[PDB]
Order: sequence, then structure tokens, then C-alpha cells
Amino acid sequence: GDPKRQRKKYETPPHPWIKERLDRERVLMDKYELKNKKELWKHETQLKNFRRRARRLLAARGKQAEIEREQLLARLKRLGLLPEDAVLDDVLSLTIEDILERRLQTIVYKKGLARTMRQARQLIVHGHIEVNGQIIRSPSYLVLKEEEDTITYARTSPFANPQHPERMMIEKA
Amino acid sequence: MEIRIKEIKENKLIGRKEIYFEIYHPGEPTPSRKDVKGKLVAMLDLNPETTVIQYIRSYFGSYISKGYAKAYDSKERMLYIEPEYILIRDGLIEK
Amino acid sequence: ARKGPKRHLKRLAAPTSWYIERKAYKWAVRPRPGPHNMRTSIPLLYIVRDYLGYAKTAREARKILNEGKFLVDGRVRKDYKFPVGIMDVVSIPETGEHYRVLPNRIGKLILHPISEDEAFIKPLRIRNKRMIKGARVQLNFHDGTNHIVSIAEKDNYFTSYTVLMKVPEREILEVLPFEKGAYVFVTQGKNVARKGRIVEIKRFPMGWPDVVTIEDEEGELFDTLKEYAFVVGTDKPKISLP
Amino acid sequence: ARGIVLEKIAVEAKQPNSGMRKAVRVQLIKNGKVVTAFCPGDGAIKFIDEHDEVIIEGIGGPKGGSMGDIPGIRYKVVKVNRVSLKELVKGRKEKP
Amino acid sequence: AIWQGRSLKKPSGGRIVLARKKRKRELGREPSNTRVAEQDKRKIIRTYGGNRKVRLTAAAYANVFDKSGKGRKVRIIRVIENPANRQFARRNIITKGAIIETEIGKAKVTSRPGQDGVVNAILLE
RNA sequence: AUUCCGGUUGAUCCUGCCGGAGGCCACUGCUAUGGGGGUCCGACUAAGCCAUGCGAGUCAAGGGGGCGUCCCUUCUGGGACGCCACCGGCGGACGGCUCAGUAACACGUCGGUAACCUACCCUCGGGAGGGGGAUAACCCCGGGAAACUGGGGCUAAUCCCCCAUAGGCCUGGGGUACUGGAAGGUCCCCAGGCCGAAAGGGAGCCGUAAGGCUCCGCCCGAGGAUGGGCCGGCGGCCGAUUAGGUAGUUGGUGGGGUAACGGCCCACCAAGCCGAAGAUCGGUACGGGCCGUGAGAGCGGGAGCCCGGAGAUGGACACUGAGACACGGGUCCAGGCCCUACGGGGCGCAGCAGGCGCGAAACCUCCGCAAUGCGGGAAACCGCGACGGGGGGACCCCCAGUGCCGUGCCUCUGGCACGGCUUUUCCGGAGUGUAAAAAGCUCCGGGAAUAAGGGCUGGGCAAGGCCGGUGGCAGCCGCCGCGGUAAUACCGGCGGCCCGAGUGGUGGCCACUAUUAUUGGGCCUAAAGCGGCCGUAGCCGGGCCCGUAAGUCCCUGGCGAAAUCCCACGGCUCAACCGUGGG
Repeated sequence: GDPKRQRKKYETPPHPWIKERLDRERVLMDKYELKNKKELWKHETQLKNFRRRARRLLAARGKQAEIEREQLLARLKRLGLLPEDAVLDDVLSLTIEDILERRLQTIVYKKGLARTMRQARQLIVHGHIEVNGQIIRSPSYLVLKEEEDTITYARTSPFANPQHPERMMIEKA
Repeated sequence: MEIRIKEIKENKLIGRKEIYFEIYHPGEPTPSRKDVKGKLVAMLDLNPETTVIQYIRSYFGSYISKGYAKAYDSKERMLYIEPEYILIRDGLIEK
Repeated sequence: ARKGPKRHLKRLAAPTSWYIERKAYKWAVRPRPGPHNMRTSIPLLYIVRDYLGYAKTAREARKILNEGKFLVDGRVRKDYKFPVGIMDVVSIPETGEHYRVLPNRIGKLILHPISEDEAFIKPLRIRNKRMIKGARVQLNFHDGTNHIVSIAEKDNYFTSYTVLMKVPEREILEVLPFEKGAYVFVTQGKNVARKGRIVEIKRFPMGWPDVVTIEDEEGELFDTLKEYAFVVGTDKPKISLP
Repeated sequence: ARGIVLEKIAVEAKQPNSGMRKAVRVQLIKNGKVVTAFCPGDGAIKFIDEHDEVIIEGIGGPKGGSMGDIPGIRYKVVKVNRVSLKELVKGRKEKP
Repeated sequence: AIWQGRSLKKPSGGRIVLARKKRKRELGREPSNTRVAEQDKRKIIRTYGGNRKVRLTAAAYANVFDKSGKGRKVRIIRVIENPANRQFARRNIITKGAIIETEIGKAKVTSRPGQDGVVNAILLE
């Protein structure tokens, strides 16, 4: 009899040094400008959990099984990882890049609010980005589809002024 | 500083009125208890000597600060019900 | 290391029938002995504070209770540890509010608003019947309450019957028998908070409890215990039980 | 474990290896048992004198036993006089 | 005191080791040897939970009933037999199974003098 | 990720083990900028020993007094107002701490008590009649070094005692009125007996009085409710280099005792009872919910949070109470201490802080009853090292920083020069926050300013055929294996590769390991078929028909606490965390 112990939310690679895995992870890190490998492993295990849930639900029968299947599909569609007309089979086709593209940093960069991923990360950390009115300072936050169009400069941040030198530099792109 | 009264309730067992409100304000210091009480009393037509602000709580990276207050019917009832610490904080007793 | 009765109750160990936050704090009110069981009861403090939100602190709740502002079964209750059980009428005259305590579909206790005219009626299931000194018959109800009648009226009451009592005067209004077609309400078990009409009764050897089958409005047949089958009418419920 | 250095000794590397490995004899404070502890480092031996208080720790080897070409030695010195032996040999600290 | 707890031997002949100290609720009392005398002697004992017991140590009168519910208070003379103990008959000790003889003949005890403090008996036909 | 790679040879294929590679827990080297959430922090060795402080109090609406203020009538004395102590009531048997002992009905689950007790609380049906007596406080006088304690007088009660009636128990003879599945139960009528109640006390508002209204009270009976006691079926370690164990032992009859049934005990009658399906004896250990690991089967642990059980230096005993044979109550022995004016008298932190010892191994001698809850009170309210708040700590988990942009140069996975921008974080202020603080959250001012280390570099395994030192010596090496004067393998510099507020070393568990093999291993030559056969328990057993349904399968009621686990939604900025529903 032992009490609860809070667990890690990421899984380390089975072998620290594999050439192909190291090269692939290095490419992903360079592309998405993540701070360290634990963030990438966190997203990888998120994808793994989704895939495991889909695999378990595929071969399950029962009202609870149908409810869980519907909830999984609805949650993925809400997160924006799958189209509206998706099916459970389409879950297994998800890739790490799909999750990486939903990060607040990536969406901020894509929307043209920052010249580069590093600039977007600094903006998020310093609180120049507001999501649905709230200011979120977590670059790894997964933006929901329903609120993807509400991301913009904080109404009090200097970046909100169109005449700001940094804003003009960003717009010059 | 704009105060929006989200909810108002009438407690009759305890002869008071509970007011939940939200203070919207662009970048500015968190409003002081004296200013909040004065504005609330002026807006809602309450007795100044019978209103106690339970709290004015601000959140992370937000321009809306929530606030909870109570307005009693009787000063004696207010003294009998409210604890000493909240009244001292609101400056109703000289301490 | 145990030498006598307990006086405390940890929140994690509180009964599952309470709408309580089991992790906000450590202790919970330990109900005093009273009418109903531990499982089918809740201290009046939680009704005053959590369920209704008339007070924000236990001190305020105790002050209001001591001021005699809350009536249970038509009698003012002042202690904050008084158990409140199923089929109980909670009255707040000052706000003119009247609630009936009933189980939920998941076994939790809830307050169902009732009418002022209906607030004067309490159903009581005859848990037991016996004879006492003299020639009088004593009836023991589900909430531990007792009533006394004469030997002449012995056949007017039986176990599992229901009695409508006018509170606080404690006067008999009507007797609902337990028989086929009698409307019943399930008080606990898997089929709690379900209602229907009696269809069949089954007995078993030794001390095994009786089993009763109930037909619901939609026509579905389910089973439960005779003791769990609470009679609340004859053809249509006389007490609002939604 | 903790112990007191009794004497400093040397052992011969096994065949085909050839060399002197410098160890110490340590008496445990727990029960007074005497064991042999190897001193890791290029010049670790000169940093240990008799009657010195040392901390010994298992030596990484198969089945939690001996290591490399020095069987009969199961422990290595980690700290001498409550100071790290690695730090002393590397030169960032002075032996108290 | 007179412990009345569990036995220390299993039915298989093994040995049991106490896992706890003796508890107060498990204690008994000394036997009450009701003796025939010239005057009744009784005492009051406070028992578990605050209840009460009346212990009769010396018995002089007996309530004897004869097949019709007619009870008589008759003095006890001697104990003829007592199957409970082989020495109680000789020691003149009254017991729930004892047989006595009173002014109106032989009777058999039917009560427990040490538990209710009364000697009741049925006449022998 | 349901996985492999290195090592027996001149070279090959096997068996077999050893080592790498992953997760978790405990110590530990080097190193360290922040914020949140949690059930983390003297469990492993000593359930070893403790200085000092605190951890259980409350009631003036039960009673008589002392002190002080006031209104006074006025030597009298009346009344308010507070403070103090005493008697008196309740509580102190809960909570808090530890895992020593225990292989046991201790624990888990399902049932039984028709064989039993219970203050506090709820309902109903009843009662409160007449007397009597001490003593605390106070006063006089002390004794004793202290700790304690004597004598005399004067008082009150919800203090104590007695009488009376209701009521309680036992037994004998009759009727069957009730609940139950079934009455040694309950109800009614006679008879013999034992035992045997109360406080109409207190407070407020009216009333000329009388009397009235209300609030908290007292006793008995029948039921509940709350907390328990006892009992039964089933379930969960290793040793046969432990094969016999038992004599109140197993059962009976008759009794005693208990609150209760019982060899629990007693008096007699019998020879019963347990055991290779492992008794007895010995080793180890608090049991469970659960946790760690694994794709799963499974293996291993079961200190922190919840439930249950035991203990209060090691034993043994009793008093008061509903409840104890009682951690901060009592008596004796053993063991260790303290004061003494030598006669004598006291103590045991496995309670919160703190100290010694033991060790590889673990923190402040802090603030508050503001929230939750408990005891007391009619209530306001008081106390609570429980709890809540903070302090120290590389306890676990979650979210971030140690800048960004444009141009130009360069030995371009980066560095440098120039011109701009942000303040996460740091520093100084105002609010909000808090029982009061602090931390957090909003805002104002200065400014890239305050912030990167640890191992490794021959393969297994990502990373140098570069330079200097040593020349079987120093040394390295989990394994293979390097070093003997051209060392990619040792030391150092310059480069590089892994992770990153972490990174290394040691012990332990799981996978690796189909090297424990039910899923799922082997036994001709590598470990292993008894030298051979006969046969008892056990295991596995030809075909068809009929019958029962014990196993088996399907459906449906009562259970298997909560927390923990998975899914969806909602609240703290998302998350960690918590709530609402389903599983």
C-alpha cells in the first residue's frame, strides 16, 4: 500500500544514441525551434497516447466504447488535428508534425505576427500575444481551432501600435 | 475602470445583499478598495456605512478583475455577522 | 489502540451520498445519532451552507440555525449536526421555501422544491410493528420515529405500508398499503430514484430478503428489494417525485 | 560505508597486464571489519594517510563484485576527510 | 483477574501467542457459592455498561411452586444432591441444578442465585 | 518498439552465462535563474536516551462566597455591573505519533447475533410526592526543605442519603395479541420473591398578587440512531539437513462467570482432535485499498494518503466512568536518570519544535484559531503544535528564462561590428492579496542589463587518425580490451558529441531473460531419463442412450468505502491540481 506519485508526462528514447533518430530529431528541433528534447518527447508521447487510444477503441465493443470513440474524434476535431469529416481510421495517420504545427509559437509565426520562430517565442514569453482576450505565456500551448482566429497582439503591448519599429519590420515580409 | 454587476442576490436570513462584479480596466494599477467601494456605492445607491468589500481579486494576464462585496440592511447586523478582520481591512473600525 | 467511540470524520471517509468536496479540506461534520441512517443522511450544516448557499462559513450557518430560521419536519432544529434524510421536508418560512429530500439516480441526496400545501405531509414506511405494555400496538417508521395505536386498529397497519403524517401535529392522514399495482419509489440500490407500480413479490428461504418487481411508466420491468420499495401512492403518486 | 585507513598497500595487475595498483586497508566503523579499497586517480594514493577517515563505495563490476584486472578489491574511496577524492586529485580543493 | 478470552491452543494442538494485552471487557468474577444460612445475604455489583447484578451469597428462604403456580416462601434446611459438583452437596451449596428439602418436602432449584439473587424451586412429586 | 547488440576460434555454427542499452526508489561528486501544484523530508541502523517551551479544556442561564465601580434607602441592607478562586456538570477513552510484537478470525469479502452493551442524539407513551446530611470556598491555628498535608467552627446546590408510587429482574401456572423464514422474544391474566427514579432545578417577559407565555432542563418504558463486543464460510509467505503433534487436549452431561454464546472456567464421563492436500516446529513480516516494472502473462514492494489492528522504557495489576485495566491518570518488579536542609520526594517526546547517540542517510526550540473539524456553553463565545500560514531542503510533477530583429564581415551546425526593439527574469515603488505578513496577480521607472553546467570522445554507442607529457611505469578498463620511445584507448590543450537546471558514481527491484518457460524452455553427442521392472495416492482416461444440473455458459437483484486509474466538459493564464458525469 503506497500513495499516489505524480508521473512524468514524456517518455525518453529507448536508446540514447541512434544515428537516424538523432538526425530526425535534430531536423525537427531546428525547424520548430524548441528549447530542448523533452518538449519534443512530450509531443511525441501525446501522439503516442492518441494512437494507443485509437488502437484500443478500434477492437472494442460496448456503449462505453462507442462513447469513448465519439469523444476521441470530437476532441481531435476540436483541437484541429483532424478534419470535420474524419473517421477513427484517420487517427492512425497522424504525424508528429501535425501536433507540432498546433503550438502557439508555430501559429503565431504562421499568422505573420513575427518574422521568425524565435521572435514568436519571445513574444509569447514576454506576453505580447493574447488568445481569446486572455494572455497566454506558454509557447507550447496547443491552440484550439475555435479560437485560432482570435490570436493577435495584446491591446496594451507596444507591438499593438502599427507605428512601432518592430511591428513595421515584421510587416515588411 | 468600468464596473459591470455580473450578479446581485438578496440574502434574507442574513439581512444583506451579495454583489458579484467585474472591473474592466486597460493597463492600469489594480483598483483600490476605497475607490471600488465609492464607485459601487454611487452606482448602486447603497449606504456607505453598511457595505463591505469581501475581495477584489485579479488574475494572470487579464484586464478584468473580479470583485465580491456585501451590503447589509443594519449596521448592528453587519457588526454581528461580519468577522473583525474583514471590517478592519475595509477600515470600518479604527483598530 | 481503540478505547471508545469516534468523534471525528475524515472527508475522504465521508458517505458517498453527500454532495461534498472530498479534497478541499480534511474533516467533515460527524452526524449525530438521529432519525435516519448514516448513508441516507446529511448534517444540516451542509444543507444550510453548501446545498443552499445561505451562509459562507460554518459560523454563519450555526448562527442562522440557532436563530431558529430552519424547520425540518415542521420542527425547528438548531444543532448543525442534525441528520436530514430521505422523504424529509425542509422549510424556510422567512423565504417561504419548501424542499423534499430525495435520492438521485446516482444515489446522492438532493432537494426537490415542493408546494406549500404539500409541505405538511410526510410519508413514513412502517419498518416494524409490535406490541408494548398494555394492549397497544407500536409502529416503527423508516426514520426511527414511533407511533402508537389501539389493538382494535391492529389490522389497519402492516410492515412496508406507508403512512401520511401531518407534521408537526403528528396526525395520521392516510394509509397506503403494499400490494399489486401500488405506486412505489425506490430509495436505494442500483435502481435508486426509479418509480413504477408493483407487479410481483417473491419470498425466499432463511433470512434472505424479499424481492419485488416494479413496472415503470414506459413499461420496463426491474427488480429490487421489498424494503427498498417505498409506497408513495395507490394509482398515481400522491407526492411529487421527479 | 565509512572507515579509518590502517595502511597503504599495492597489488599486481593480472596477466597479461602489468602494473601496480595502489589501495588502502580500511576498518569500517559499522562493525570493525577490515576491507581493501582501491584509490582511483593518477596520484590519489599520496592524498591518503594512515588514520584518515574515508568513505568507500562499491566498485562497478559483474555481479556487484570485483572489476577489471584487480580481483580481491570490491570498493573504491570516494571521499577522504569529508572531501571528494576526485576533486583532490584534479586539484580544485586542498586536503584538510 | 479471571480472564475469559480466547484459548491459547488451536484445535489441532498447536500454540497461540498473544498479540495484545488482556482487555477489561474479557474479565470475569469470582464464583458465588450460595450457602444455606439463617439469614439472606445479598450484594450489588456494577457490571458492563453500568448495568447491575444482585449476588446472593447466603440463602435462607426459597420460593417453591407445585404444578399449579401456587408459590410458597419456605425456609431451606439442607441440600440433598447437586449434580453440578460432587462436593457441593456435602458443602451445602445451592446451585441452579441443586435439589433441596424444605418444610414442605423435596424441591429442585430452577433459578440462578448468583445472577438474580433469588432461590426459586419446583416441588418434587 | 511484442527489438537487440560485445565477448569461447586461425576461421564457422551452437548451448550457456557475463556485460551494455530503459524505468523506478535510497545515498552521494560537480553544479544551480525563477514560478506554481502535491498525500515528500530521522521508515532502513537505536520501539535508543532526553534539557526547556507548548500539545485538553469549557460552563456565571446549577451553588454559596471574596474583591472593585455605581444607583442608593441609609448603621441594617436592595439592585445592577465586571474580576477571582472554590464546590458541581461534561470532556479528557476522540484527535496526534510509531510498526516493536503478531503466520492470528490480525486483515479483505460475504453472511449471523433469534447469544449481546451503548453517555451524547431522535420519536412516541408516562412521572416529578415527603423528608434528611455533610463539606468545599471563607475564618482561627498550623506542620513540612520541598512534594504534600493535620485540627476546630459556619454554610449552598442540578452535591449525597432515606421513605412513597411507578418501573427492572428471576421463577411457576394459564390465553394466544405482534414482528419474523422460523420464537428461550414481545403482549395479556394469576402466584412467590428480590432489587428499586427524579432536578419543576435554572433563565427571560408579563401579571397588584394569584396566575400565565417562552427557552434551556430531570427520571422511567418501547423503539431507533451512533460506536463497539463476539461468531462462521472463503482468500492471501518460505523451510521436510523440521514427520509426527495434542492431554483441557477433542466431544458430552450438570453448573459457575460474562453484557453476551463458548473448555472461558469448574465436577464427572468417554477417546477423541490435527497431519505428506505439509500438522508441529523454525525463519521472516503489521494486513488491505494500492504502488514500481513489463506489450501482456507475470515479477517485485506494500513507511508517507484512507480503512482496520497493536504499542506508549520491558512486564504485571487494579479505581472512576456508557466507554480504559487509560501516551501528557493510578499501584508493584526490572532498567536508567533528577532534587534533597539526608528524614525524604519525582521522571520516561513511538505528540509539535529542539538536543545527544547511531549512523551513507532526513528541517524552525516560528505566527493563528481567520477557513475544516472536535470538546464545553442556551447563546455570544473560549481552547485546540488537530488543522491553517510561513521557514530550511536538488522530495515528486507542471510551465518558463539565461534575449530578439535588420545589415555587413568571417576559420558559416556559429562568432564578430554597427543601428534598433522586449522586460519573461533581477532591482526599486503603488494597489490587490494575507487572521496579520510573505508569496502570487495589475501597473509605473532603469536596463541585455542579473543568470550554464555535468559526463563522454576505440567498438557495443553520437562524437579527433590533431598537437604536447609518460615508454609494462604511471594509469584506464561495467565487457572486449589499451599502455614495453611514432598511444585516435593514460594525463593536459585545442576541437566535437549527448543531455541540459541538470548531469555523473554506488546499492536494490522489473524488462533485457523463452536463463523459471500455463501462454512459453530443455534432457543421444553441450546441464540433465532413476540400472531395470511391479504397484498405492494423485493426474490423465474407448463408443452410444436416458436422468440431475455440481462444474460451465446466458439473464437479473444485494454487495466489493473513498482516494488512486482512463475518457469528456468546466475553474485556477493552458498544464500540474481540483470539480461535474461515464467507465
